[PDB]
Amino acid sequence: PIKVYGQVSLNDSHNQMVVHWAGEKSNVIVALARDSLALARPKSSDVYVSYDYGKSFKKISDKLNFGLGNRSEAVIAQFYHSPADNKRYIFADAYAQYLWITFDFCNTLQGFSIPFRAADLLLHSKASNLLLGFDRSHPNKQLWKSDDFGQTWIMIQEHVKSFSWGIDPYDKPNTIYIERHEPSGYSTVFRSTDFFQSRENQEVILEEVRDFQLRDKYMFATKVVHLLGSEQQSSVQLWVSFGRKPMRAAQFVTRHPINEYYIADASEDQVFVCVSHSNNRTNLYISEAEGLKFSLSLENVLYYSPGGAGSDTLVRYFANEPFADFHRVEGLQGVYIATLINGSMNEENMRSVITFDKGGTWEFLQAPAFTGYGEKINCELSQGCSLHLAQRLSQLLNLQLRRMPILSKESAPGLIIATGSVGKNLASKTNVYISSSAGARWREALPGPHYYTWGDHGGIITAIAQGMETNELKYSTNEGETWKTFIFSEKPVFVYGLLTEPGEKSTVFTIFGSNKENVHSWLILQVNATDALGVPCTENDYKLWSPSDERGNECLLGHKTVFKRRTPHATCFNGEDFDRPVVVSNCSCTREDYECDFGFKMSEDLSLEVCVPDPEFSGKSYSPPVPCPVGSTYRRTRGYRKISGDTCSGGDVEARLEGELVP
Amino acid sequence: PIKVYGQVSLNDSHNQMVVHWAGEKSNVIVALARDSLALARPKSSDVYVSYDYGKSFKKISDKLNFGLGNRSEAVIAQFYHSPADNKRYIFADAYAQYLWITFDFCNTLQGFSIPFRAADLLLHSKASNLLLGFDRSHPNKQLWKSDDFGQTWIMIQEHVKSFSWGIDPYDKPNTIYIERHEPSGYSTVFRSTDFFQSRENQEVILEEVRDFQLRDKYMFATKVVHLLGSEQQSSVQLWVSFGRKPMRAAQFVTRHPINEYYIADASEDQVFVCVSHSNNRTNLYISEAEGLKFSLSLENVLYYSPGGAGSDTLVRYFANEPFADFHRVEGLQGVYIATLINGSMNEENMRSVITFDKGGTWEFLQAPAFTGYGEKINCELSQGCSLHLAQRLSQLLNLQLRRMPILSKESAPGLIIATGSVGKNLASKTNVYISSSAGARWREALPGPHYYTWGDHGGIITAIAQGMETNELKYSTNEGETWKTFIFSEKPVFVYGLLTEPGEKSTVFTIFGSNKENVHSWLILQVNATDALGVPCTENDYKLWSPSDERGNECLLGHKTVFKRRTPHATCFNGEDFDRPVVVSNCSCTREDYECDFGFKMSEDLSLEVCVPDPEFSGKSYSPPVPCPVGSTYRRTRGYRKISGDTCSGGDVEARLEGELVP
Repeated sequence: PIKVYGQVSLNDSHNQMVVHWAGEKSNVIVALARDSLALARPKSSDVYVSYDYGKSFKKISDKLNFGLGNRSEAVIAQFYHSPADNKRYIFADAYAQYLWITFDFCNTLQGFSIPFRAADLLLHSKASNLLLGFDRSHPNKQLWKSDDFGQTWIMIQEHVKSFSWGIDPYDKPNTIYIERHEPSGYSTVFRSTDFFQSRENQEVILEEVRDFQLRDKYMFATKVVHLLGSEQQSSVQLWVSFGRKPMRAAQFVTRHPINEYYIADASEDQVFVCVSHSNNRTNLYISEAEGLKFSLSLENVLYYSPGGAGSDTLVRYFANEPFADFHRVEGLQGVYIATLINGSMNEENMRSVITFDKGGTWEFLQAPAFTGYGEKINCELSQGCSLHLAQRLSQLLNLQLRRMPILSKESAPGLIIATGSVGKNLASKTNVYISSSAGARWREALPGPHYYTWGDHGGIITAIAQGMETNELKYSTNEGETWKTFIFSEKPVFVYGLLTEPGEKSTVFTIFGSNKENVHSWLILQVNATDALGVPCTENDYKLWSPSDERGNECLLGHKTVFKRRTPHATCFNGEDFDRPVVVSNCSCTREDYECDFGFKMSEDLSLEVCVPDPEFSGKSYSPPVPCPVGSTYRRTRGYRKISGDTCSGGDVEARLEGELVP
Repeated sequence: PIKVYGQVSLNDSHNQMVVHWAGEKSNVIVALARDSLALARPKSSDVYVSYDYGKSFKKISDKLNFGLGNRSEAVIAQFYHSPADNKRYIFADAYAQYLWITFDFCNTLQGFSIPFRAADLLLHSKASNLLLGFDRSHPNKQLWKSDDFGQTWIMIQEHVKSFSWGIDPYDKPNTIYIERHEPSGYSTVFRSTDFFQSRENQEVILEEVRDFQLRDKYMFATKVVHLLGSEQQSSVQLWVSFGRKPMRAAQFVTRHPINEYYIADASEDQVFVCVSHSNNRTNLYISEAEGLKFSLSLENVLYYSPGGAGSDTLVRYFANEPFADFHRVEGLQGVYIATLINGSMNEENMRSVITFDKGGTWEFLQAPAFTGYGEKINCELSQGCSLHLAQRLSQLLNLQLRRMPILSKESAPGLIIATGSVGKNLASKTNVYISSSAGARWREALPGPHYYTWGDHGGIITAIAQGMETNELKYSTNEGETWKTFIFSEKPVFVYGLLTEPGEKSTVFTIFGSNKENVHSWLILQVNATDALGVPCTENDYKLWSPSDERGNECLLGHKTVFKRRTPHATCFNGEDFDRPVVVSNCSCTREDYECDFGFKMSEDLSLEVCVPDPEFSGKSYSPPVPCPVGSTYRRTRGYRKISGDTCSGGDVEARLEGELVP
């Protein structure tokens, strides 16, 4: 049912491999087995390329030469891939000021040379020609702007600590935000659309900022205040804006002065800020579309903050290690898996929680109320053993490739393959707890830590056991109900990662493992699994889901959504191409069905959706409780009225917002 | 996957085995491997039994002995199983007057002795005790009745040509019919509710009669009219009854005189005679629920008449070889697969046809189009295509090429597995053509003649290959779209039959092999296939299916029926209990059903299309020459009435427009 069609052997001994899958309709894989980690300067590096979907790999490091007159063998630190063009690549060097380059899938490499050392290059996301370049090691920090993709570099600014491009909608192209060093260690943010050449096309946003950040629609800055300016207590303030309007302030009224701010997730026209290090009590805070109406949402939360350069408050994080255990279920608006804490730096207490409506009600994770292979183990005690999922912090112990994180992708909605344990904490002796209903109902798929992933839009899950030599591939199509097994080799071989092409559609799985001998000998196996799914799907294999709730019904938030997802047991190719919420369900008895009360005029602005009486009434519509609409403990709205036949039930929008009983 | 859990070896050499599967919750199987058949002189016989569904078989012929003082070895010709108690069995002997009985799954066998030779027995169907007997070899044609299940026999009648019991309704219990002999060869018929003991409880149904037959509600008799009574050739006439009313006549008025009549189906208050055999033809004829308005429905059907005793017209036949090629799709009311022929014999003209409404239309069977045996795109025949199916002729027996009949069962409706393709003249030479839509849409599942069957309500099909020795089990779950393969042995073995428990719900399959072809060495395998279906099914995996005709306007016959059956691609246990069409939808007795009758016509304004009486009749429509006298509860109509043989139960338009029994 499952066949292997590629077994490559690489005679290298490097301890790290970065793999890039090039394009959609092209079959090109570029691997770079570099050395050590992001700790010191490498000693060797190799580059392999494949033009038939990883079937065979050919070393291509021989082309990367310093040209005639130099026999030195170069070492490549990183390679960059142009977002707006999959045919263009860039290879840097970690010892000499020199950049390689190609224009057609790494087939032909040129030998261009550059000023400065290639540390960070921010390739433009819509124009392949335009690049930036930075050199952090320089004592006089500089910034360079290339337009020929590597030939000319030019100087555009000096003494720069951070920089970023501009996201398409709310600013003009060629816009570059920049931060600037100051004598007293501070900063200042500048915006321009002409590459810093004229003062007529340069604007200043905010000064003396301690840390700056740009995320889609929002704009965040943190700055120090009095006891540095006038008196009292230095309590860092967070200034947020929206639509690239001038930077307003934010009110966080609490007894304990704040000293830290961490943006967790801030693009739903919403935001979840982990705001504290005050007396070691980090409380999650949510606001709404205004931008500054921040209110408490969850006491504690395990927040990790070593600090910065001695005064840095707001923290920027890469993909290697997060500073906060907080996971948004990707592809869905509202589900969020936090983890509470009561210790200081320990690891045992990891009580997890979950919501389903934008962090309004923080529940506890459910349990399977069953067990694989057939059992009846469980518990509840309303305090006893709720599922406790494994986030990414504390590294557990110095183990090898362990603690796979909560897996969730936009391609297959409502499917969450996590690793956890049932009890009062996380401990050890973990398990894999698949869920196919956006985390509302769990399962007990596989006993023991595994290497899980999925292909074909979550159509076929797969998993390999970690810890010991193994050759068993446990592929499934039931979404964890029944697991088959396939043998991909003849002799057991350590596996250091099960990977597939980013995104989906790709049934072909890739295994990175080192056969039995001096590590390593990076092997690469390509396990096709197309034949295990059967045949084209058909209109009665699909159906319609809509985020299924915990408390109960998928009923809430303001509108609704409805995806077409294949039915659990079916066994048919979801296709390799498609999907959609063809309707957004503009409302089910809600925002977009509401009104006022007739005669009462509506507002001119289209973003309000609110109803007014009429200024021509000279304010005579405010009367004592003589008439019907007011009197005693009367019920208050904003003009809204529920039209007959609108039988809805449950939802954060209607709750705590409409029809308040006030005397 | 699959699991074999039985490899029983039987050290016999007999050439036939008649297996009986006992009970529902009992795991008893009783084999009677016997010799020859169609020889009337058995030489040896053996018996077997298995109380563990077939794990092992214990020979039990040693307990069948003639008692002490007799060393003669008994040979068993047949065994009978009472259809009102699965614990009671009867054996018999073909050389000596002797019977063997039991009362608990063949565990304890008695040795009761009887008069006469146990040729034929007719065990009752609602009372285990009461039982009949017969001995055709006896010159006097003598008849015996037992009411102790083997002990007492007494005398009820003599000179008995044929006999039959009475079906549960339309006549009282123990209401035996009888068809005796005459000095001048005719039969007559007598009905008795008191076992031929008193002349006051004996009734004469009809005199003379060349042949008599009883089928549920109907009752057919073929009478030769006067030998030399009037100056014309004597023509055989058919007399039909209904509700056991006195025998009326029937008119098949045609130019050509008839000479025989063969009932083909009469179990759906309709009859498909196969008459004429009118000197050179056959011509299925159809009638209504009344039974005296027979009308031509298809011509030259293929009907085989080997003859009888020299003057007999109707001969009762066993399941070995039937008289006509005509197959009702079991479980569905309306679908019938005939087979027409132009002139002699021998697969030269075998154009199959099909009907979807009680012998109303006759199509030619649609070809698969995508001839997917080589996974090709070969678009079969054009300008009028035809798929030809095997039938009950199959060039006699003992030949291997079409030695499998059209398979349809009541358990899984709309699933047909037939064998054919070569048909008329064009060479395709046998295949397997599965259909899952009541024969409207065909498929081309497997290439080459096979040994097909299904289990779990049609959930899992399976097939062995006939011909050379093989050990490949090609099971399937998506109704023949994709076939797997399992190996049930280590060396190829010749298989003579792939069998399963009569009915369905049994995933366990049985194979009857004989290892090496050195005489017979009967082998019995037991291939459990429960694990190939995965897990319990669920409400998502069903639908509502109704018989889909070729044109697609599936609303026929004035009423509907919907079955809740699993979807093709789904892979889950189809359950084991309760498939049922809970609703017989009458739709809404519409306008297609109705129409103007004789003497009725359109009104001045079409509009409602009311059937107004024709004024041209001059007011003679109220004449006493009508079959409906006035008085009592009279039939009142406004111009519409329901056509006989149709039953509309549902619809507001139907009410108060058709004939009503007004008191």
